[PDB]
Amino acid sequence: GRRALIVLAHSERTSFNYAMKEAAAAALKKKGWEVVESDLYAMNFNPIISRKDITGKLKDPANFQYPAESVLAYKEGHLSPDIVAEQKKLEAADLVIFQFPLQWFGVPAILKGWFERVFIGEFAYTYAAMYDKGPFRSKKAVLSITTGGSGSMYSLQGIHGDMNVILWPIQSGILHFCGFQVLEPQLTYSIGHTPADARIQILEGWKKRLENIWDETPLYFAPSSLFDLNFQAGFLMKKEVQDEEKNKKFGLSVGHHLGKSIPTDNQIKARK
Amino acid sequence: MVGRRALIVLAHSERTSFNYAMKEAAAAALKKKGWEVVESDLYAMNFNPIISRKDITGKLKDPANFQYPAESVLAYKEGHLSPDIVAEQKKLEAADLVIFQFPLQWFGVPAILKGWFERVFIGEFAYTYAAMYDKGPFRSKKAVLSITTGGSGSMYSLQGIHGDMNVILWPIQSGILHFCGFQVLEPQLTYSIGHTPADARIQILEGWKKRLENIWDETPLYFAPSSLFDLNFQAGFLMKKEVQDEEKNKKFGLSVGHHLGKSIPTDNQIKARK
Ligand SMILES: Cc1cc2nc3c(=O)[nH]c(=O)nc-3n(C[C@H](O)[C@H](O)[C@H](O)COP(=O)(O)OP(=O)(O)OC[C@H]3O[C@@H](n4cnc5c(N)ncnc54)[C@H](O)[C@@H]3O)c2cc1C
Ligand SMILES: Cc1cc2nc3c(=O)[nH]c(=O)nc-3n(C[C@H](O)[C@H](O)[C@H](O)COP(=O)(O)OP(=O)(O)OC[C@H]3O[C@@H](n4cnc5c(N)ncnc54)[C@H](O)[C@@H]3O)c2cc1C
Repeated sequence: GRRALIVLAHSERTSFNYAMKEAAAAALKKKGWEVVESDLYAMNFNPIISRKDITGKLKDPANFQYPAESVLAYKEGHLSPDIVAEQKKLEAADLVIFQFPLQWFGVPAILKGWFERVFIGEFAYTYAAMYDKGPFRSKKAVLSITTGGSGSMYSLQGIHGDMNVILWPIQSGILHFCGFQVLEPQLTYSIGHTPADARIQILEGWKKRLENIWDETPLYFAPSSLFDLNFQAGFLMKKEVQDEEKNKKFGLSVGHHLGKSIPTDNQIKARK
Repeated sequence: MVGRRALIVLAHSERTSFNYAMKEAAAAALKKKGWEVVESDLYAMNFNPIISRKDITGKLKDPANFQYPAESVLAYKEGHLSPDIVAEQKKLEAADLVIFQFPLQWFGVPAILKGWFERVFIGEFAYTYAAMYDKGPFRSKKAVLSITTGGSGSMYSLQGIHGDMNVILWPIQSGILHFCGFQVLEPQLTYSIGHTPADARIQILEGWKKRLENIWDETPLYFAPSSLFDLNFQAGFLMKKEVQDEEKNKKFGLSVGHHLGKSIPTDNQIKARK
């Protein structure tokens, strides 16, 4: 009796992105999951943060500050109802799947805005509850991404550079920041040169994976306990941990590379 | 630098914001040195950040299987792009220097600016598969990010909780700007602006204005040149074997994205080297 939310960011029902979403819904239902959807284009979701996101009375309409105002509105219950409806789907969900095409080395604008409007302070993060101590630490998230370019272009030696660096801002900075356990991304390269028969196998592989998704070991991020979590220490790594890491050849993660070598496929493969 | 044109793109809804103050400072300083300055204030324009069919005003090649990249390109060549897009494209064509002023939001650009990239940077106009990176169409132009953050600089140091800022900037500076040919200059990073006392804020504006007086003479950031790579589908756009052999013995990689499994050159995306 577990709940999945699927967030889709593609305008076209004829797209492979849409096929992947449908495959995911079908596979999860068959294993007895409840499945909810946020198909952002079909919903005409508004991706722009603004004053209109607060329906009540602004604390300071002369010097409007979205982070402070949005948080008050969350606590006092005057957030725009489109936001609240999305927040409730998240609260209920155990597993969150994000299905989208890579666009300009990141998430589509409409999905970026969903994060901006929905992941409000106090709901999705606090100063005290970041990263592995975040509110969504009981939940799991996975990115399912399609690219036009081939895998070689995003290898260590490819023209675009390491895919692991491209995913880091999203998987660390958005998902893990709010507490999500992040699973290995589903990467579908060069979808535009892939014939129908192959596409069907890929969907079959996706469906097969989703049968056991909940058992998978997540990606590694540096635990928050390695850091001094307060304003005076500057949220720096503890001195003792610095001393223990001095002599190692590899860094901890893509973002915590510490000037050394980045552990291989830190953002693509779990250590297991 | 007289005779030269700057475009300033702003992504902030509030005229009372420090972001807006930074834009105004930039406009003032550039005009005083005789630049022509054009603005795209995306919130003031109510810019539509969502790609759709309505971006093509003519006839779709294939309405049954709609694919934005193919359709947008045809529309660019045949001249039936939505005119809001074209007006932005014309500002870009004319501009020598592009400044992007925005607050960091979820470790990147605001959605409204992300959409501007998606709607404006159309194939053939801003990139081709033959003209990528340093061979791209905008290779005569310079771009600079000016970013404000809520969190402090320590949080984005090598040992900070959020991790190296260099990694955060890479997808934007390499993947969007340099991909289209821009020479990318050192970013202007303004940390913890909300907890900065007034007198410091004033110095920051003054420093920004002083920098802009000689911005055109600055050395750009280092990205691996395209000439290190076999640019064709059979080679897989991999680095040439000979270049791999020359790099085998070095301790540092080439860039954040081209770290090659080794150490990342210090402040690759924050500081230029000469
Ligand atoms: C603004 C923008 C920026 C971009 N930036 C990048 C970038 O930075 N990097 C990059 O690599 N790419 C980039 N791209 C390319 C983009 O990532 C691809 O267009 C995307 O991955 C394509 O997937 P799709 O779902 O749109 O498939 P489509 O091309 O829309 O569909 C593929 C085919 O699969 C078929 N299909 C659908 N369902 C099934 C099924 N069940 N069985 C069999 N066949 C089926 C469809 O009918 C169609 O023929 C960008 C594109 C845009 C528009
Ligand atoms: C959705 C969202 C996501 C975010 N994600 C992140 C994140 O990932 N990382 C992060 O670090 N931060 C993040 N933030 C915080 C964000 O980066 C800051 O709120 C923003 O950078 C502050 O800039 P501002 O221009 O809005 O500040 P404001 O609060 O508008 O301005 C700061 C101060 O400058 C004063 N000021 C205005 N004009 C002048 C002037 N002319 N001279 C002097 N002082 C002046 C203002 O009155 C105020 O005191 C996020 C915020 C949002 C809304």
